[PDB]
Amino acid sequence: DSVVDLLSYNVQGSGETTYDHKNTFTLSCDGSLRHKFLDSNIKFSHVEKLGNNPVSKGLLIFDASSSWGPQMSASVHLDSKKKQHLFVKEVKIDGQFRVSSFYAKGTYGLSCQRDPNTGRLNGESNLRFNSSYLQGTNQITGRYEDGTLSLTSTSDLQSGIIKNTASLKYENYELTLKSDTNGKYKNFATSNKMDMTFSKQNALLRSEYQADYESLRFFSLLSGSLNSHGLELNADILGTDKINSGAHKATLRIGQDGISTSATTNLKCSLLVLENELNAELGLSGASMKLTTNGRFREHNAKFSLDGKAALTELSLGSAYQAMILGVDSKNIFNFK
Repeated sequence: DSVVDLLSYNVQGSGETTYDHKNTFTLSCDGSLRHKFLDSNIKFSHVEKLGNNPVSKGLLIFDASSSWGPQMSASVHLDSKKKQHLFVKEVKIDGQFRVSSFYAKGTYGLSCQRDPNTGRLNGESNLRFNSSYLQGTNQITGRYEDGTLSLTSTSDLQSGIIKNTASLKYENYELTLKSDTNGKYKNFATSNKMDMTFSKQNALLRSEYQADYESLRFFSLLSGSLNSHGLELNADILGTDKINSGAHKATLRIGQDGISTSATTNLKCSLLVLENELNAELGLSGASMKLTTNGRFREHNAKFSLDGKAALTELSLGSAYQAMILGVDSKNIFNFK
């Protein structure tokens, strides 16, 4: 208490906390701060029925008011009760925020219904957010039924410029996930759809995606299946445009019989075409390698390929190439064992 305003204020708060031996509990926390630039109102009530009827009530009362524009407030309403034997819970949370003109509001709503006799639960979630330059909203539905879960997610991002949806299912001790995301920005028609699967031993990988930018339709395919007996993976990716087309495929098998790799790259550019084939098998009969490459431009042809076998009994590598480039006869052979 002083003649000067800024030197005068109020600061106080009661943090009451008491448990009733009756198996009932109550928590009270009051916050009130009085100052010449800001005015804070804080009050939170928390009470728990620790005897019978396991009810839980939680309420927050908060309001702070700066005397120089900014105004803030948030409310929390926690409601959980055992309706006879149906456990009913509902939560309402809302945080509201402005400064002078900037806006920021996020409202959330959660609903949960459970039947423990049947081991079944119904979870429903609502999310919405708004601001001066940002819009956010998402919904989640969770269905659990006595060991069986069915969860689904739908997300809208910045007014839906990007759309994402995730589907998950876990039944019979085997997991399956599906996940999709798609772009709606500028010239990008990007769309990725991802699914994952799981068995007692096997996990399966399928991944698709298309970029589809301007005139370029680029595609990537990945297929990965695994087991106790090594991996089998194929990566297949295509980049095709108005004229040019990047086409390469790679196949890799990890088997107890040995390793078989097959990476192939074919490129065509108007009057130029390129073809590339490597073929290596790392088996038990000596490593086998086979190569092929014939780059074709206009009429001119270059024809190359190489055979190769490396066995303990014998090593065989025979190289050959021929071409008529600029009409110049050209041929080389290298055979040696």
